[PDB]
Amino acid sequence: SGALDVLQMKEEDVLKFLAAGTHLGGTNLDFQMEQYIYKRKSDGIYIINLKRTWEKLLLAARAIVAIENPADVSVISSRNTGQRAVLKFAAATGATPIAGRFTPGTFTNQIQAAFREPRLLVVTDPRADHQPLTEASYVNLPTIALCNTDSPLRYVDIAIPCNNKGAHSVGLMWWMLAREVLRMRGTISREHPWEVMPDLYFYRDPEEIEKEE
Amino acid sequence: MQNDAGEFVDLYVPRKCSASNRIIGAKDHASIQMNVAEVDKVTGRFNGQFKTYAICGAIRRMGESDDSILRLAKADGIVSKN
Amino acid sequence: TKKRRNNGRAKKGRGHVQPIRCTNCARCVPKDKAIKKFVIRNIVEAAAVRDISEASVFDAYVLPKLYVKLHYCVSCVIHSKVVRNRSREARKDRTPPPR
Amino acid sequence: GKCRGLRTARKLRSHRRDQKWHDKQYKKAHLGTALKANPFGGASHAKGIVLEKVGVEAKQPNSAIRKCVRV
Amino acid sequence: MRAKWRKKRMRRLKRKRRKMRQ
Amino acid sequence: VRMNVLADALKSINNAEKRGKRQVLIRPCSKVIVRFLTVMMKHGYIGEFEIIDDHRAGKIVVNLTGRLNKCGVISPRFDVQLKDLEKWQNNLLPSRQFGFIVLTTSAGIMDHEEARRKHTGGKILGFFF
Amino acid sequence: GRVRTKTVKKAARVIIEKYYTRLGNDFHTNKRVCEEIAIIPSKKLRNKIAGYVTHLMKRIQRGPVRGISIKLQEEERERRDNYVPEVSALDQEIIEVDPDTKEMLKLLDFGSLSNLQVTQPTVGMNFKTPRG
Amino acid sequence: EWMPVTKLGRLVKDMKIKSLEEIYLFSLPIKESEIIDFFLGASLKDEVLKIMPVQKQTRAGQRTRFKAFVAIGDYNGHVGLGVKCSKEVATAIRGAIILAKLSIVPVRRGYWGNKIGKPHTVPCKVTGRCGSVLVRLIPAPRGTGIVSAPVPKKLLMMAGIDDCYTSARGCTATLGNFAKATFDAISKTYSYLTPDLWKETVFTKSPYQEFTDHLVKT
Amino acid sequence: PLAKDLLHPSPEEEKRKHKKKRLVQSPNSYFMDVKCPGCYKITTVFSHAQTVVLCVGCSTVLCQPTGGKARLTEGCSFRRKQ
RNA sequence: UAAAGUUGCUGCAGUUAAAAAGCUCGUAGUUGGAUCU
RNA sequence: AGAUACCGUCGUAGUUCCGACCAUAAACGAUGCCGACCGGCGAUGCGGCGGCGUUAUUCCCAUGACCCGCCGGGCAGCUUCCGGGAAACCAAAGUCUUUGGGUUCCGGGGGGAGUAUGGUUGCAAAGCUGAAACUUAAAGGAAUUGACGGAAGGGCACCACC
Repeated sequence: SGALDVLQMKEEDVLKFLAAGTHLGGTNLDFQMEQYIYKRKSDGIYIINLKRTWEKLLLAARAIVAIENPADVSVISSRNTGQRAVLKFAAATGATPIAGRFTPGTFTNQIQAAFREPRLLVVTDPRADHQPLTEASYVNLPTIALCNTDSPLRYVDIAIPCNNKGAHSVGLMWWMLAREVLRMRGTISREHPWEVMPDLYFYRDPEEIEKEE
Repeated sequence: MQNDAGEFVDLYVPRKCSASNRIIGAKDHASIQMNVAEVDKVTGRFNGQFKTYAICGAIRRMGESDDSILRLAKADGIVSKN
Repeated sequence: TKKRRNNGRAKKGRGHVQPIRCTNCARCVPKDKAIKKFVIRNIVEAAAVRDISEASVFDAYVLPKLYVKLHYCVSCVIHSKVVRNRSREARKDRTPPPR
Repeated sequence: GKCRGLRTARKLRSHRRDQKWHDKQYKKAHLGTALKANPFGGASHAKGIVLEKVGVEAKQPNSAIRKCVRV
Repeated sequence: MRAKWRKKRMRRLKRKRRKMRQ
Repeated sequence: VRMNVLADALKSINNAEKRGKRQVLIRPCSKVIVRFLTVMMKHGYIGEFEIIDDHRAGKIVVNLTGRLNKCGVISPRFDVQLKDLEKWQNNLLPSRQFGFIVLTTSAGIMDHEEARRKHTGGKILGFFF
Repeated sequence: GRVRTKTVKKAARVIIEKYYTRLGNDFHTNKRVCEEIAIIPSKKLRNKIAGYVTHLMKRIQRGPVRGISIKLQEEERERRDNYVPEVSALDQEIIEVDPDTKEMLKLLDFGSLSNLQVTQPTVGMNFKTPRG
Repeated sequence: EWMPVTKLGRLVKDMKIKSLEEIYLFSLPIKESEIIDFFLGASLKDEVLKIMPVQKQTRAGQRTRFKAFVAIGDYNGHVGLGVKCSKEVATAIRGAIILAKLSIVPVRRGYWGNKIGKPHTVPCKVTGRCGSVLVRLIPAPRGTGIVSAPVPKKLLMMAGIDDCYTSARGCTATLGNFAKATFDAISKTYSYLTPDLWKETVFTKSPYQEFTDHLVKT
Repeated sequence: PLAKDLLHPSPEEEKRKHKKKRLVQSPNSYFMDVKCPGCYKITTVFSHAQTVVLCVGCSTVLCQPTGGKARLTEGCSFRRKQ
């Protein structure tokens, strides 16, 4: 936030985070994720410090904004939980999405069909998205990740401490990232809530898709 | 860098990791140079300025690039104190 | 070259382990290096369950079981196919097969 | 490891002197058995009397008669 | 030849020499 | 048991600097360690350090600035004359452009250039570059 | 064995990737359009590619096909993903929050929020699965 | 004609990257040998260090491939080493030349003593290692020449080192490991942090950031 | 991780360490003033006492030695000093 | 003699290539924590 | 085929104990001891410290059995581009040409050969110490691809079977 009242945390943001359960980590704690937790609960669940989450989200948004060609940022999601969120983020901010399987050699094999050379990489989970993470170490590609308590931080340059297992949490995290990137760029404004709401970024089961119509 | 006559004789001056102050080699393809955008004090928008941080491949490999970039941003006013 | 980190036995932190005789050949093998199976068997085979149950003098006798611990040397355990050779990477897996 | 003390010169020198005897060439040169066993007795050349002409078979991979002389 | 059997052979040779060399 | 506390301190500084750490803890502290550290710091190789005073034998927290390639000890402390200094420099230092050999001389603990300036010899403590 | 080889499958994949709108609904239309815009040497091969075109298009009505990168499929996916209710799932009146996360909020200058509700902590610390 | 496949290649072809040192400064991978052909293609000299036949036994006889070790480099601070294995010797040599061009690294040169004139030797003692072969390079006085074995001498001369002392340990008979170890020792010259490289580094816009819109319109 | 630093508090990371391994070593024990309800005077007892101490005016077992911290009898009110 | 860092003080090795005593104790030898302007 | 062996039936010394001897093992972690430093994680054994809650002492506290942690030694394990190594692999077999913390034993191509001889110890068997002449261009280590296996697991053809 930079100790800026314009960039500080709002009550609506905290309420959304609590409703989505973003503060809820796992029973395991990666030693490089210690500074981002608050305390362990009596049932073993680690609580993620939401102020630190906001700080890291704003730092990631600043890193994304400082790339003039938006298509030079790649947003990855191998898991089905974050594919919809990544597609919506790419549509909103102009980034390039890789939803689904990330074929190896996409960053390293210049002969390949889907070969692309991003300037920044954002992944939904270091564990699930370990392949783009490892490939980023071959082409000088910095990485932004949504990291749970037990996520490994290797090849992750900006880790956003959050629950990345729940569909609500992942969707909301991507939604906040898109909102903050747009706000920092110049599009939209902080004087009014954003028109999009996080439920559009969420992943929904096909049974729920059928039921809700 | 220099000789007795005073001119600079190196081919180039390689960068140093902003966290470890070690030379980043010519073939350190895991090293990154990340620019973090500066934000205008009153409106919170990108003002065209940024602060650069070069992190070597070793630091990224040991998982310490995240904490090092956090430390640099905190010492640079980007990340709020406390 | 060393094939296994534990040398194919569980002897860590002691010098000597008492031997036992293989049930198949009467070979002396250390108790930690011996390959141990604990069989629980119905004393009446599946085909003979009906006949004995019908011929019982009681109602719902629930037939007794048989608890036999077998200790095998490596050669007899390999020939009997209790254990088998594995790939260099699958060797390290100590997880028992599903049952 | 090896000793590194300012007063270990006797230890180092003595250990080197004992360990030099496990050098095959050093032992051959300094034991005196090889010089005794050498028919030339330390000479580069020697004069002799030819006793007979002997034909020596070349070793197995090759095949020839090496024409030698007993002297 | 197995090393221990060669060792046994050498032991037997030494014993025979000790017997013969009175 | 531990001899040569300076060897332990130098190995600790070396191991910490190779891991890219910002500070290193050294225990026990000693006058020779403090003088060697001061020589290292006057040439810009370590940075500031704090002497924690416990009533038995102090500790030192040394701030590391990653300009150090190798700090090492030379055991035993061979007596070094001004003639042998060039041979020791050739053996130990990576270049004639940089790197220092630290000696303890009757004029104090100093690098090899300062020992040549005062025209003195002494005993080699170690080296850093 | 009626497995269709990579020639048939890949040619049909390229055709549906390329001339997705040009296709028909009946197999006999499919073979005619395939023979119009493809150098297929023989009748049997063009029949086989046409048949797999029909089967692939049948697979299209229910979802995407892995090897196909048509723009219309992306448009369909992005329209299907453009669903939003009138009420956000995160818009709820009562949020159950444990005391520890309440203390986290309070140290975060958010202890004055009245949207949360006290959920009592667990009776015990029995969360590990039994060992062995 | 050269049709660049990478962003770096496109930036180089359009005269946006003024030197090869701008690529080395940001440590960008060079995936196109035409970049090196552009920047140094008039002064590079390639030498086939060796052709080595390697045999893989099969159901009937040994399948033989030939591995070309090729050293390349202009004699003014750039050198590369490339190894390529192929069925035919000619294509192995072609691929090895390509790979040596791709692996060209800068060479830092220094002074043994007084700093009059251009640098002539290695800035300091540097050791390189490859598969039990250790090659140590030591600064030497001006006019000494390369005091080394022929294999490291070739690479050191190609790198613009005029005088240097050499030590070698291990199975240097294996020419590939010897060459790779001396190449590693040469490439470690610019990775060594000497006190003249203590000045704080002034960060510059990377080529991808500086000429972004050029690539966007493409 | 940035030892002896006030910016990141570590009372909790220092009293967690081994007593000898702390920055400055300090005992984990204490002396305690004990009142016995039947008695009328202070008794200063070591926390890790190895002696079965009795009241200075009576014959009541104040505490018993254990493997570590001594076990006090019921009703005796004990308060640490300093 | 150098090459031989294949006698290694500089400067070698000792899991599997040659090699750490079966294991402890122990005199000589060697080596020894902080601290005094 | 032969068996002098494997397999079977017997069976002496021995295997057991007491008192003297012997001092050797793939006596192995094929890895000397002491000290410092350099990742992560979950367990486990002992001791201590702290703490919701559950049980037994059929009553207060305490004390046991659990549960959640912390600290110290210990046997280990998993993981890791710490680093090393010829590699196998090793958080030591790391902190090594950027080579020096202290110290003991010990190796120097393969055989001859742990042999001869001398000394010494032992009742003996043998143990410790321990060559040379001579012979030889390799012997050896790790890993790779094949071939083969009286190794295991699969698949296929009515030139296989049912």
